[PDB]
Amino acid sequence: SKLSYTSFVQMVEDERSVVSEVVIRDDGVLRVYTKDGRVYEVDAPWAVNDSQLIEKLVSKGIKVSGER
Amino acid sequence: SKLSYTSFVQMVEDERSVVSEVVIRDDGVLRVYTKDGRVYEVDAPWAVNDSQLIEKLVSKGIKVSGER
Amino acid sequence: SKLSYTSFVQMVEDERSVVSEVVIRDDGVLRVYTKDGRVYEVDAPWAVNDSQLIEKLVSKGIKVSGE
Amino acid sequence: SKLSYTSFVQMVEDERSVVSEVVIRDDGVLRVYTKDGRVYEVDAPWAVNDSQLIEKLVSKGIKVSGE
Amino acid sequence: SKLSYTSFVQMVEDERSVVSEVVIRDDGVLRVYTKDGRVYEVDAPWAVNDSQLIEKLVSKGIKVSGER
Amino acid sequence: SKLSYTSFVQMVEDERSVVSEVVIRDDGVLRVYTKDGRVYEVDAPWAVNDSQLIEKLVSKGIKVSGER
Repeated sequence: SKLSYTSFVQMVEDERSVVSEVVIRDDGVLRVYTKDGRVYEVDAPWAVNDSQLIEKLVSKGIKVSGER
Repeated sequence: SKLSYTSFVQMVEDERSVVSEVVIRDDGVLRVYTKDGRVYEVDAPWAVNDSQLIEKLVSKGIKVSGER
Repeated sequence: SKLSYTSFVQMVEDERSVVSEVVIRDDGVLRVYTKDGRVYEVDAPWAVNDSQLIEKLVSKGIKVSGE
Repeated sequence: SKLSYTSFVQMVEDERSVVSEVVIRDDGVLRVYTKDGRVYEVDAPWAVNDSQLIEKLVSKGIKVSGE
Repeated sequence: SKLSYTSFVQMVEDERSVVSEVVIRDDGVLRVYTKDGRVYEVDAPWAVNDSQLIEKLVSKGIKVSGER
Repeated sequence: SKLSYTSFVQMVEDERSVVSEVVIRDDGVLRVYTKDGRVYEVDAPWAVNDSQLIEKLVSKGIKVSGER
């Protein structure tokens, strides 16, 4: 399902965050997996080198995986 | 309607911001929507790299998405 | 053989880290050697030229090199 | 046998956690069982009645109980 | 060496933080070890149940150990 | 000099705070020092539990220490 960048950040920040995995594709799309078994596509080429976002995901224990 | 990046940035940082949505297109054009039903086009191929900008948008709850 | 960036960072941070050595390839695939003799590949282009990661590895006693 | 609170939390967070079960004693010593058959004691009185820790353990599939 | 609570927090927050270990004693004293091989005593009974401080130390990779 | 906890709290939260140091004694007395060379005693056995207070002090760079 298409998911906006804002809504993606909203999901990450949720105190009961449902985000299990973020796959950072080399084409600038993030595939975002939830603990309830959904997957979303976020078109966000700016995110792929955003170290602040990445270490935030990691610190939350969200699985971060590159893809090519 | 045409809008300079310079003006866009101030529209964003304005506490009374009229901005409701920003689409960052891969051709370097930003489509900027306002609360009052206007849409603007901003030519700014550098905007994908303006981390301060995009985090700022999301922090204010503005809908940000990428397009291609 | 594939290892997530998250699990990589956890392994680096571990109080008893099993990480021996990391090679940061220009293509953004890290090769990660562990003390148990295993080797992993971490797809993480954001890690290339990440000074903070490099300093972290060095500070943990992990051997780090590039190409 | 002694395990730091930091290493305990790392083990709980690990993408491939080896933690099977935690017993939160009233005296603030946690007993931590790992899948490799080891048992650790974590001196952490702050963990008693820590709802956030309890929810975290449960969410990671780790068995948690008190006395 | 005696170390104030403020100075302790100062050491934790240092971007090149020299703190390696904090032992939280049941008597309300923190023993604080540095990477350069010093040890400090911080009289701070309020710290021992401060979950915000504790998870902050843990998130930094500082070794946190209870003592009795 | 005698000082109520009520007044102490406002002295702390004051943006023009005169407070330079606070000693939290285990007998429940706070010794409060000001920039102009005054010292006050505050009877407040609950102060060791006022997390908002102590973090506030440290965030403003006030020297906080425990005594016994």
